[PDB]
Amino acid sequence: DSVVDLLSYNVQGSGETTYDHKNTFTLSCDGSLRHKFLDSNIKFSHVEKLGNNPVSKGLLIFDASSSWGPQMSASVHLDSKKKQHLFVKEVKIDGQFRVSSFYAKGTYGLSCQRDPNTGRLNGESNLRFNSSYLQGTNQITGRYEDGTLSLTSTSDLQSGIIKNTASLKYENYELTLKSDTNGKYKNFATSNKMDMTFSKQNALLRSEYQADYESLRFFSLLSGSLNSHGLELNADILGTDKINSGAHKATLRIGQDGISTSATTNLKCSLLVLENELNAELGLSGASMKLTTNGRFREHNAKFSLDGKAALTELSLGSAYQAMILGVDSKNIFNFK
Repeated sequence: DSVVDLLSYNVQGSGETTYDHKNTFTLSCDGSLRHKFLDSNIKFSHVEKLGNNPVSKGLLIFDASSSWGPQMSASVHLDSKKKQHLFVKEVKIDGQFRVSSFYAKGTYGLSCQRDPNTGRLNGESNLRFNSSYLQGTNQITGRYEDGTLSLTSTSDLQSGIIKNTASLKYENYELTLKSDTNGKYKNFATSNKMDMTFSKQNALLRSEYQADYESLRFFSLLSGSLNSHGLELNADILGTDKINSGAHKATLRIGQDGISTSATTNLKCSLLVLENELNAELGLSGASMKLTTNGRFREHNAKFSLDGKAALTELSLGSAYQAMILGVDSKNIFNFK
């Protein structure tokens, strides 16, 4: 208490906390701060029925008011009760925020219904957010039924410029996930759809995606299946445009019989075409390698390929190439064992 305003204020708060031996509990926390630039109102009530009827009530009362524009407030309403034997819970949370003109509001709503006799639960979630330059909203539905879960997610991002949806299912001790995301920005028609699967031993990988930018339709395919007996993976990716087309495929098998790799790259550019084939098998009969490459431009042809076998009994590598480039006869052979 002083003649000067800024030197005068109020600061106080009661943090009451008491448990009733009756198996009932109550928590009270009051916050009130009085100052010449800001005015804070804080009050939170928390009470728990620790005897019978396991009810839980939680309420927050908060309001702070700066005397120089900014105004803030948030409310929390926690409601959980055992309706006879149906456990009913509902939560309402809302945080509201402005400064002078900037806006920021996020409202959330959660609903949960459970039947423990049947081991079944119904979870429903609502999310919405708004601001001066940002819009956010998402919904989640969770269905659990006595060991069986069915969860689904739908997300809208910045007014839906990007759309994402995730589907998950876990039944019979085997997991399956599906996940999709798609772009709606500028010239990008990007769309990725991802699914994952799981068995007692096997996990399966399928991944698709298309970029589809301007005139370029680029595609990537990945297929990965695994087991106790090594991996089998194929990566297949295509980049095709108005004229040019990047086409390469790679196949890799990890088997107890040995390793078989097959990476192939074919490129065509108007009057130029390129073809590339490597073929290596790392088996038990000596490593086998086979190569092929014939780059074709206009009429001119270059024809190359190489055979190769490396066995303990014998090593065989025979190289050959021929071409008529600029009409110049050209041929080389290298055979040696």
